[PDB]
This record gives sequence, structure tokens and C-alpha cells, in this order.
Amino acid sequence: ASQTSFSFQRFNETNLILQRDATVSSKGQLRLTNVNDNGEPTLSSLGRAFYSAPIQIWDNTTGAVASFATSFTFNIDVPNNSGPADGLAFVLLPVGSQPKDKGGLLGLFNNYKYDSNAHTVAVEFDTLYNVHWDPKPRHIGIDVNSIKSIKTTTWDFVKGENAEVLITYDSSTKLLVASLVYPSLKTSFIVSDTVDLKSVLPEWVIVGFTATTGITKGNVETNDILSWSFASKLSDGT
Amino acid sequence: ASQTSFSFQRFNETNLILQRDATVSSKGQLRLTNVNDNGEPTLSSLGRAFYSAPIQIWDNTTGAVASFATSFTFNIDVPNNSGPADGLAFVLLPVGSQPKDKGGLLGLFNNYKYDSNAHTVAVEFDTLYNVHWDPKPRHIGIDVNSIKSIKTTTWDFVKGENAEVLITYDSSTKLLVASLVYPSLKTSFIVSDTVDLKSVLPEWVIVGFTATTGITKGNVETNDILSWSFASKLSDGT
Amino acid sequence: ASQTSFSFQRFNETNLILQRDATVSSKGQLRLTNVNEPTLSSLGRAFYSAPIQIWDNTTGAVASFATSFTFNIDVPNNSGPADGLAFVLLPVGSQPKDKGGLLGLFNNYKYDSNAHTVAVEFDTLYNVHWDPKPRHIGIDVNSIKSIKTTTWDFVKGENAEVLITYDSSTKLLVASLVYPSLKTSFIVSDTVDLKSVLPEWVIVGFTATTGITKGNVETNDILSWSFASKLSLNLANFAL
Amino acid sequence: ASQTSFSFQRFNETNLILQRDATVSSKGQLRLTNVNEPTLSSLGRAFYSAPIQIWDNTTGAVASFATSFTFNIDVPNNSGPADGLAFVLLPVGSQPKDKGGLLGLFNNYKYDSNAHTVAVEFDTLYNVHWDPKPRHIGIDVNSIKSIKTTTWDFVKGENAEVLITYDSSTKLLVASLVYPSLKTSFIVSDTVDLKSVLPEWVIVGFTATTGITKGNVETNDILSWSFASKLSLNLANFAL
Ligand SMILES: CC(=O)N[C@H]1[C@H](O[C@H]2[C@@H](O)[C@H](O)[C@@H](CO)O[C@@H]2O)O[C@H](CO)[C@@H](O[C@@H]2O[C@H](CO)[C@H](O)[C@H](O)[C@H]2O)[C@@H]1O
Ligand SMILES: CC(=O)N[C@H]1[C@H](O[C@H]2[C@@H](O)[C@H](O)[C@@H](CO)O[C@@H]2O)O[C@H](CO)[C@@H](O[C@@H]2O[C@H](CO)[C@H](O)[C@H](O)[C@H]2O)[C@@H]1O
Ligand SMILES: CC(=O)N[C@H]1[C@H](O[C@H]2[C@@H](O)[C@H](O)[C@@H](CO)O[C@@H]2O)O[C@H](CO)[C@@H](O)[C@@H]1O
Ligand SMILES: CC(=O)N[C@H]1[C@H](O[C@H]2[C@@H](O)[C@H](O)[C@@H](CO)O[C@@H]2O)O[C@H](CO)[C@@H](O)[C@@H]1O
Ligand SMILES: *[C@@H]1O[C@H](CO)[C@@H](O)[C@H](O)[C@H]1NC(C)=O
Ligand SMILES: *[C@@H]1O[C@H](CO)[C@@H](O)[C@H](O)[C@H]1NC(C)=O
Ligand SMILES: *[C@@H]1O[C@H](CO)[C@@H](O)[C@H](O)[C@H]1NC(C)=O
Ligand SMILES: *[C@@H]1O[C@H](CO)[C@@H](O)[C@H](O)[C@H]1NC(C)=O
Ligand SMILES: [Ca+2]
Ligand SMILES: [Ca+2]
Ligand SMILES: [Ca+2]
Ligand SMILES: [Ca+2]
Ligand SMILES: [Mn+2]
Ligand SMILES: [Mn+2]
Ligand SMILES: [Mn+2]
Ligand SMILES: [Mn+2]
Repeated sequence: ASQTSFSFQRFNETNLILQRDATVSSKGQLRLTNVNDNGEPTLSSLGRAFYSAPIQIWDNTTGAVASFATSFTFNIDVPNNSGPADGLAFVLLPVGSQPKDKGGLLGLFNNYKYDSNAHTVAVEFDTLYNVHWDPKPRHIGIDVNSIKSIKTTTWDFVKGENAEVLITYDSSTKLLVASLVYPSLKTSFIVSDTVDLKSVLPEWVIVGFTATTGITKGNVETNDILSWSFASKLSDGT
Repeated sequence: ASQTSFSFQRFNETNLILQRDATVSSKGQLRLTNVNDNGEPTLSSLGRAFYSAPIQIWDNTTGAVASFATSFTFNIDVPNNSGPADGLAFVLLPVGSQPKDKGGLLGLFNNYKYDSNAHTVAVEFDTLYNVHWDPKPRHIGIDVNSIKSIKTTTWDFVKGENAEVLITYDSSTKLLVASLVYPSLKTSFIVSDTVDLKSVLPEWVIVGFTATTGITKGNVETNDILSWSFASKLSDGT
Repeated sequence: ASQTSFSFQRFNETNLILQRDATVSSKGQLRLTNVNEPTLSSLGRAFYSAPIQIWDNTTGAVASFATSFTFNIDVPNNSGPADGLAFVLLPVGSQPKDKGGLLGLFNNYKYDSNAHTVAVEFDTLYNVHWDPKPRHIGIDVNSIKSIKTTTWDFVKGENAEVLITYDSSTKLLVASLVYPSLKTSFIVSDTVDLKSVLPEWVIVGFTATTGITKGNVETNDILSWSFASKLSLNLANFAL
Repeated sequence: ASQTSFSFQRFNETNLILQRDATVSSKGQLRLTNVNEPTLSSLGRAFYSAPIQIWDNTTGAVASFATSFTFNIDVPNNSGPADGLAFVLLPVGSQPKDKGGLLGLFNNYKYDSNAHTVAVEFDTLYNVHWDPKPRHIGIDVNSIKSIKTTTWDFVKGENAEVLITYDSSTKLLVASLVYPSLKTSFIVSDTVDLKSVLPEWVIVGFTATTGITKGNVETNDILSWSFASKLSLNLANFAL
């Protein structure tokens, strides 16, 4: 009924909303967090990037809820003698949303409690164990209004290898499914849970990414998006 | 390579940029020009509406030019004892473009001379003969940087009948083709000419509509867009 | 409940049903009529190998569809063109009928309510007994006498790009042709009731013929073809 | 240079090649194995009627493709499941091989470099001589002994949604299954060199079998199916 789709193999700032440290490089890579002139990622970085047009997720007249899917390739790399931190996430957020706290909160939250007014749904690729809320192994998590994921799966993170993600949402079943594959390693990971978008999100949202680097020396990473495809469909009744 | 598409059967202001008199009605119709509380169109109206995300039309590094296509249904209706004026157009314009002069200039031009800095490509559905530049019969016209169309075809306009338009641009041949059908009348019209987008338009544009009503009593119309689908593709080299 | 699409920039025999003189060249072109220079009295048809459901008697639903194709009709010097080519919807298993001006679709020029034929013709030869005098695009329903035509300013050897669309909500069949090198364009539209003409399942494809009389001959080459159908279209998406 | 896609929410025989016990029910379901309650020693296969080009020897190009489908495997009380179902790519004209645990695709459990078979199996029965002990999703290349498996927590009568993707630029075949009612998900991935296994043109579809021994039986119903391939994919577009 209403349908939107886009697909980019290279990025440009013109059709993106970039926040904080997010940049588009001369190679057309979406570099969510800061990288210095030496090619090295820096500490206490936070950036977010969204598609410039809002996307309708649900309709309060008809009660319809969109189905959507997104795919993207990302590269998280780590300097020798550091470990990675903190990760990146694909997000659906209110129009006008501004960055929240950095580090392990991923620019999405101000603390680690549930916040029913966060209006945040995200799929996180978390590279740093945060003792107060995370499982110990690195993980893909489904986040609904909290940094404490409603569901996670173990992610065997490998630095500098391109990761291909597919996230799908089927509004008939309310199932959100996230998967990651490393084509060069032939490894694959998947997590799934139900999410009630209509109870969490505004009718219109912005879609895109958030990422942070570690705040403590020895915990840092690049957070580069290399390609992105999104599609959504919302029924109108004809 | 870069791809964008969207399709709406009903409209909402959230993902549109609306200028001047353009509104979205409670029925989700995009009403480009003013209609009063009696359902009657008013004189000296001008409105424009665009998709909120800019669209890349060409790339100055690779030299690639997008191919695109758009379809839409419109309804132009006229009160008894008036004739129609002035028409509507599908447009590609610079990001940030503001309305120009009203009436026969369609909110796109300031006079009827060629302006090499207008950066305007439009397909017009012109319901009012303007003696200084138009063919006498109502017409579909291809407009490049001037209200004086580079090419026109006769359009047998009928008030209040839904018109379905398809406009296509093939960057390999540079051919722009515009067609209109009235499904209820079984009539159809087509016009085609080449346009060099790279020489006329900026690399990024906004896509959408402009419309005006007559400035003189007895020349007035509604200019309602009822549905709109757009798709573009720009090669990146992989 | 049902969607089908395909698009070919180069052809191969494996997924086509080829009839009579229709060949796939080694350069990937679908040459519907014979080339030894084209020859006389040729008939060729070509279809996609999977049947397409266009309507359903249990639900009443009728498909919307669209097809685009590029064709090249060329003519030898000291000859004129004949007879033309058509895009067709036919019953599963259909066999070629009569040659020449009947385009391989009919036995005679009278209406036949058992032909189960819907076609869009690109007619290069004036047949005194049924055609308009100028060369034409026509919508054919169970007869070689088109229900609707438009004038087509045929030019030999120029690539022609066709778009045909059918909207089941309005019953409107629209056919357009452009010559991108010449910047010329043509369009014809009329309603067709598919429910009452075609069987529930059809084969989609092409038919073409050359003239049976010396001096009236042409090539009938299809260079690319896309098709899409939906049964319970986005024309901006399809056209691209 | 070549694209093909279809999507069915309801099935019909007209555009399918059905083999052995495979039927289309009157409610539009593709029941791959026999239901009198499912019965023993059943084998059924079903294919799309048009051949799909997966690679080309003149250009070297290999297709990328994706397929999604919903299936329901159900089991009678006082019975366990067997033997499973698979999505397959096979040579044009392929005929059913042996029943039971060989899923209608092989004669024995040894590697056969002439089977020209690429399959994704949903294996419901532990075959002592080649399978892992838990029920599994497997990638089969010219053998019933999967090159790669993942554990599948099979649950009877629950709709399962499958996505299979092949990326010709990485050679990676990925297969995932979700049970939306249970919120469970499974994934397996491995590289497959299609060029060296399959002929240039293939038929795509399904195979399924029931157990040959009392107490090991199941239905193998496909409820919907979408396929897309491209030969010179957008997974966000396809999945939707
Ligand atoms: C309490 C905690 O999680 N501490 C980790 C620290 O978190 C930051 C901040 O990112 C987080 O949002 C906030 C929540 O209140 O707490 C702190 O301010 O981040 C550092 C890395 O920058 C972690 O330290 C590293 O942890 C690794 C865990 O595997 C490993 O032990 C490293 O050696 C260590 O430096 C804090 O654990
Ligand atoms: C000169 C001219 O075109 N005049 C028509 C007038 O145009 C406006 C304005 O819209 C236009 O952009 C500008 C260009 O310099 O000129 C004028 O300011 O618009 C009116 C209608 O509002 C036309 O009058 C109507 O024309 C009809 C032509 O078929 C018909 O004659 C009507 O009876 C008449 O009122 C001016 O012709
Ligand atoms: C009567 C007529 O149409 N003559 C033209 C001729 O047509 C052929 C054939 O193509 C037609 O299908 C049948 C229908 O009766 O008639 C003739 O046999 O084709 C010639 C070129 O091949 C034209 O010059 C004739 O005018
Ligand atoms: C040896 C074995 O696998 N036994 C199981 C049996 O398998 C069948 C058949 O399905 C296999 O394809 C062939 C391969 O040699 O062996 C047997 O004939 O299936 C039973 C259920 O039908 C299992 O209980 C046996 O364990
Ligand atoms: C994006 O495109 C614009 C052209 O409008 C150009 O000015 C800008 O430098 C581009 N950015 C990058 C990172 O290439
Ligand atoms: C469009 O949607 C928004 C919901 O954010 C609503 O406030 C607004 O009234 C809608 N406009 C129309 C014309 O329906
Ligand atoms: C069609 O495909 C087969 C390979 O399967 C091959 O023999 C033939 O050359 C192909 N035809 C063309 C025109 O490429
Ligand atoms: C398949 O189509 C034919 C009509 O062409 C019909 O006889 C049959 O009922 C259809 N099958 C189903 C399951 O609808
Ligand atoms: Ca963390
Ligand atoms: Ca005018
Ligand atoms: Ca004729
Ligand atoms: Ca087994
Ligand atoms: Mn986490
Ligand atoms: Mn004009
Ligand atoms: Mn004719
Ligand atoms: Mn197995």
C-alpha cells in the first residue's frame, strides 16, 4: 500500500542525516565513529546516521503495521594491542531523535534501565561485555527500550572481516529476525523474537545506525557501514 | 547501483516537503492548490510538494546518469461556469528550491524566456493557453529551463476524470517519455524528446509536483494528486 | 496470491517454446522469422515455457500484467515491409494458424469467438480487407480486425521499444512504442475483458510473419523482453 | 542479462512439474507426500515448469538466487517424524531416485560426482550411516551426507519459514529457518561451487519422503514459495 525502498553500495551525505562523529569518507564509506588521519579509530566516539525521509511504521486509523527488511555490510576493525568496543546497531527511532549516552549505551540510552518512553527498537552488534547488563560472549541482540537486550545470540566476532546482516520484521507474526554472516569465514548467526512496534514506536520513524567506541584506552574499533538496502510496506486497505 | 523507490496510494505530510498552498487532505489526497471549505478551488493559488529525501540524478566522478520512472494519478476538476487554469507538473529541481511566479508560469519560472540557470526539468499538464508561448490546444509538454516546452502533444483534457501518468527517462538514450491515459474514457496521449540531465540539473535533486490556478475569475481548477510511485537507479561501477 | 516476472537481455532456447521458423541466434537474438537477408512466406512464434495464470474462476480475480520489449524490423533495399509482429496471449498448447497478414493467429479475417486470442500487433502492411491504410499499432481480440488502432510511423532498422500494460481494475489495455533514435512515440488504449476471451491459463510471447509476395519482406527480431503479472502493477518499478 | 522471479501463496498444477506422490490439494497446498493421515514409503517431488539458468559457459557468469517458503510437517500421535523434505536444484528432466532417508535424490549414501545435485535438506530422521544425531538443516552437494549441518529443533505441526540465498560473488549458500509461533531460529552456511556441480540450466523445487518403517511418518506440505535469480541479489527486497 505505502511502499519505500532504497539500496546503496556507496554513500553520500546529501540524502543522510548525520549526527555527531558520523562521516561519509572519500571512498563513500559510512564511517559512524571517528577515525584519525593515521587510519586509527579514536576513543569516546559516537556517531549516528539516518535516511533523510521518515518511514511510516504504523497507522493509528487502520491499525496496520509495516513489514520491513534491511540488509547491510559492515566492517569493524581493531588496532593491534587493543580489543574492540563498543559496537554498532541498526535502529528505528522517533523523527528528530538526538544522540544519548556514549560507550556501552551505544548513543541510544542514558542508563541501563528499561525506559518505556525511549521509543527505541534496535538490533545491536555488541563487541564489549558490559558487566551490569550484557552476556559475557560478544553477541547480536534485539533491543526494545533498553540496552538490556530482550534476546541475544552468541556472535563469533572477527576483526576486519566484512559482515553481511539481514534483519526482517513480519508484522503479521510480529517476529523480528536478525542474522549475520561472514562470507570469507563461512560462519553465520541468527536471533529472533517478537516485538510489538505499535506499542513501542511512533507512527513515523527514522531508520539508520548508531555506533560508539570504547571510553577506556585498549577498547576501540572502527564502525564502518559499506552498503545498505532497506524496504518497507504498510497496508492502506487500497 | 544506487537505487531508490517509493509508492503511495494515500499521502501524509510527514515524508513530504510542502510549499505555499500545498496540503494533504483528511482523505490523504495531495491537494497542490487551495480548495475552500465549500470544496471550490480558489484563484491565484500556487503549491508545490516534494519527496523528503533528495535523489541523485548524476555523478560528476563516474559520469553516470540515473534512469528513472514515475507514475501518478491526478484529478483536475473545474466548477461549472469556469474553464480550467493553469495546470500541474512533475518536476526535478535543485535541493532547497523555492517557488517562482504563479499562474501560467506554474511556480517554476519568473518570465517566459529561457534561463540556463533555472536547473529545471518538468513534465507539464497545461490546461490554459498562454498566448506568448503555448500551443492553442491543451497539452502535455516537456519543459527544460523554460515555460516554452521543448516538445508538446495535444491533450484532450476532461474535467474531473482521473488521469494516470507514466514518465520514464532512459539515461542510455537520454529519452524522456511522458504519457497520460484516462481509464474511464479509454483515451491516451504520449510525448517524447531527449534531455541531457547532466547539463541541466545538479547532481542531486528533489522530485515532486507544482501546480497553480488561474489569476483571473473564470479560470480555476483543483490540482489533486491521488497516488504516486517513483523509482530511480544510478550505476556506481559496483 | 500469485506473481511472476522475468527479464531477458539475451535469449536462449531452453526456457522458450519455439514454433515454426523462430530461432535463437548465436548472438542471443530471438529471430522470429527466417533469415537465409529475410525470406518470404515465413511464420515464427516464441513463448515463455511456463504457463501464466491470467484469471481464476473460483475467486473471479483477473491478473494485471505488463510487458516491455525491444524489436528491430529491417527491410532489404528495393523491398517494402510485411507483414509485422505481435505480442500475444494464447491458450496453453496453441499451434500456428495462417501465414502472412493473419500473423499466424487466424484462419480468416472474420471474428472468431473461439480463437481465445488477445494480441498487440505491429502491422507493417495494409491488408485491403480489414486494416486501416497507414501502418499501425493495433489491439486484437479474437480477430485480425483490430478493435482499436493508432497510426505508427514505421522506420526500417530502427530499434523500437514497446510497453504494454493491462490493469484489471479498469480493464484497460495500453500499448506504446517509442523509437529512441528518432524521438517519436505512439500510443493506443482500449478496454479488454480477459475473463470472456482467454482461458484461465495462458502462454505469453510473440508471433511474426513475412510477406508472401516478392517485394514485401522484413526481419522480425526481438532484442530484449521483460514480463510481469500479478493475481490476487507498479509501472514506475516495471518500466525501470 | 537474465532475471526470473515468482511467488505463490496458493499452488496450481498448471505451472508445476509434479512427480510421484506430489499433489496440489483443493485448498491450494503443495502436499509433497501422500495423505490418505500421512502414509509410509511415500516419495514426491515438485518443480517450477520453466528451466532456470544458473551459469553460462561462454561468459563464466554464475547466478545469484534466493528462495523463501513456508512448510508444515505434521506427525500422527504414537508416531515420530521421517524422513524430511528438501529444496533442490537439479538437471532438466531429472527423475526420482531412492525413497526414505535418501529423500528421492540418491541411490546410496556415498558421494556421486554425477548426481548434479545441490539441495538444502530439512532432515527429520537420524540415519545411523551418514547423519548427525540431532534433527538438522543440511547443505547437500552430490551426496546425502551433508557438507554442513546445523541442529534443528523440529516441532510438529508448526509453520516453518525458510530463506535460502546464494551469492555468486562469494559462492556462499546460506539457509535459515524460523518458527514464528515459537520464536526459534536456525542458520547454516557454506560455500558451494555451482559451476562444477550443476549443469548450466536447472529445474528448481522440492523433494520429500515419508519413513518406510511403521512409527516414522509425516506430512510434507509447502504452503507458499517465492524464488528469484539473476545472471549477469537485494535481500531486503526479496525478504519482504
Ligand atoms: C561498568 C562497565 O560496563 N564498565 C565498562 C566500561 O563501560 C563504561 C561505559 O561504556 C558504560 O556505558 C558505562 C555504564 O554505566 O560504564 C562505563 O562508564 O567500558 C570499558 C571499556 O571502555 C570496560 O572496560 C573493559 O572491559 C572489557 C570487558 O571484556 C575488558 O575487561 C577490558 O580489559 C576493559 O578495559 C568496562 O568494563
Ligand atoms: C498573456 C497571458 O498569457 N494572459 C493570460 C493570463 O496569464 C497571466 C499569468 O498567468 C501569466 O503567467 C502571465 C505571463 O506574463 O500573464 C498573465 O499575468 O491568464 C489568464 C487566466 O488567468 C488568461 O485569460 C484567459 O485565457 C483563456 C485562454 O484560452 C481564455 O481566453 C479566458 O477567457 C481568459 O480569461 C490570459 O490569457
Ligand atoms: C488481399 C490482400 O490483403 N493482399 C495483400 C497480400 O495479403 C496476402 C496475405 O498476407 C493475407 O493474409 C491474405 C488474406 O486474404 O491475402 C493475401 O494472400 O499481401 C501482399 C504482400 O505480401 C500485399 O501486397 C497484398 O496487397
Ligand atoms: C540404517 C537406517 O538408516 N535405518 C533407518 C531407516 O532407514 C531406511 C531408509 O530410510 C534409508 O534410506 C536406508 C539407507 O540404507 O536404510 C533404511 O532402509 O529408517 C527407519 C525409519 O523409516 C529408521 O528407524 C532406521 O533407523
Ligand atoms: C557527495 O556529493 C556531493 C555532490 O553534491 C559532493 O559535493 C560531496 O563532496 C560528496 N561527498 C563525498 C564524500 O563524496
Ligand atoms: C499524518 O500522520 C500524522 C501522524 O504522525 C498525523 O498527526 C497527521 O494528522 C496525518 N495527516 C493527515 C492529513 O492524515
Ligand atoms: C543456450 O544454452 C546452451 C547451454 O545450456 C548452449 O548450448 C547454447 O550455446 C546457448 N545459446 C546461446 C544463444 O547462448
Ligand atoms: C488449477 O487451475 C484449474 C483452472 O485452470 C482448475 O481446474 C483447478 O481447480 C485449479 N486448482 C486449484 C487448487 O485451485
Ligand atoms: Ca556492550
Ligand atoms: Ca499554459
Ligand atoms: Ca496487415
Ligand atoms: Ca536423515
Ligand atoms: Mn549487549
Ligand atoms: Mn504549456
Ligand atoms: Mn492490422
Ligand atoms: Mn541429514
